[PDB]
Order: sequence, then C-alpha cells, then structure tokens
Amino acid sequence: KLVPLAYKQFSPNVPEKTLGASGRYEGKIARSSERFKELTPNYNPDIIFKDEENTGADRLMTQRCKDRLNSLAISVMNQWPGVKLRVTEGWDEDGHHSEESLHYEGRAVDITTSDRDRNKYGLLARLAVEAGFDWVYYESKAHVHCSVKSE
Amino acid sequence: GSTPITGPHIAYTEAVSDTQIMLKWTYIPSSNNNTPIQGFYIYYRPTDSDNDSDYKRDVVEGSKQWHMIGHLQPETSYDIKMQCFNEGGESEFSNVMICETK
Ligand SMILES: [Ca+2]
Ligand SMILES: [Ca+2]
Ligand SMILES: [Ca+2]
Ligand SMILES: [Zn+2]
Repeated sequence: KLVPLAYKQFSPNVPEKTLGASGRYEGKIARSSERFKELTPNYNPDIIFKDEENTGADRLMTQRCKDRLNSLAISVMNQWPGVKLRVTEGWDEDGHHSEESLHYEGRAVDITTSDRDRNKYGLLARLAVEAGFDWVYYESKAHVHCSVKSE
Repeated sequence: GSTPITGPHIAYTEAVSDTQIMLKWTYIPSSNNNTPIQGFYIYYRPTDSDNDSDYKRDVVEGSKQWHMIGHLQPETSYDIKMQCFNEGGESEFSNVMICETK
C-alpha cells in the first residue's frame, strides 16, 4: 500500500500554503518574540537532530509538528531495522529557506534516514504522508521537507 | 586589537556551479569596537556529516564581504558557517547555512 514519492513530488499535489495542505504563513517566529513560547523542544530519543547550529533549534516545533514527527519516528524504525529518523532542520533562525518558509514558525522539518541512504527518501516521504504531515515534498535528493497546519 | 567577539552574519548562500557556492555576509566593525580584522574563516562540511570536526576551512582577507567556495562535489549539500579573526583571536560562529551545489 506504501508507494514512494518520486523526486520533486509533493503530496497532496497542491501548493504547500493552500487550505488543503499546510495553509498560510502566519509570520516569522524569532527567539525573543512573544510567539517563541508556542514552540517546544522535541527530546524524543527515537529521533536524531542534526543541530549543526549547536543551539538546539532543530528540536523546536509546534505541537502538531511534534506529534506527526513522533509518529513518523516510529514508522521509520518499523520499516528499516536499526534505522532512525533524522532531522536536519526544524524551526530555523539561520535564514536559508524560502521567503515565508514554514520553517520560520516551527511548522516544517527537513529529514533523512539516519544512514543517509538517498534511495530511502521516496519511501521516507510516503511514511511522512501516512504519519499525517499536512504536506510532504521530496524537495531535494538530499532530504524530504514535511510541514503542518497551524494549531 | 581586542579579539573579535560577535561574528559575521551570512545573508545568503547560493550555488554557482556543480563545484562552487557563493556566500555573502555582513560584518559591522563597530560590533567589536572597530577592532582591526585580519580576515574571515569560512567553514564548510557535507550536510551528511554531523561531526563538527569535519569542516574544511578557507581563509579570506578582512575587506571582503563575499566569497566563492570551490572544489566541492556535484549535487551535494554543505553546511556553511564562518568567523572573523585578528591577532587576538576568533569570533563566535555565524549562523549556519545549508546549500547544495548544482
Ligand atoms: Ca553540539
Ligand atoms: Ca539544523
Ligand atoms: Ca537552521
Ligand atoms: Zn524544509
């Protein structure tokens, strides 16, 4: 029943910021802002966080995002023995994503498998759809982008 | 020449080819009391690595506000961050950008 996504495919196959998918950008969330409080760190041991920032930013995400990510962590481990979900980007303050990226409000993650096997990513993406992410995009050969609706 | 404390901010990173990535940063000299700056260190590592010892380093002159990293691998994601320095020492790292060659 699980059909991998192809490179560059997104599901549902509509724009990320439409109602049927993740909906509109509501504004960047900065570290000092009142809105920063609606992000909480995901400390699930089932998930590897890249944290190249050495700030813990990658762990920060909305509740809806955390719930979907934790479900996906499970299905990754079930699909591939000894492999775990890895998050390269969560909430972001570095600023390299698209203008009005959902990363800027903690509603998106970029992910790989822990073994960095590029040929697992199409199926990883399908697992993310089944885990309930509101939009999943096989954005790069190097990672999958997944996002969620606002709370 | 006090050691710099505050580092540069990388404004953007963009691939120019299958082996090269352009980065442009802002550095405001007043941010470190106009201490003289000898140059910048630009660090890059394949994004598949989470080992902070795996960054390679380019040295750039202190007047530059952009640099092209070359000799990279095609269709490969890199983590990119930077410091400024002088005889006293080095700043903290900049923000960390992620950018793929073509
Ligand atoms: Ca660390
Ligand atoms: Ca990150
Ligand atoms: Ca980031
Ligand atoms: Zn993303």
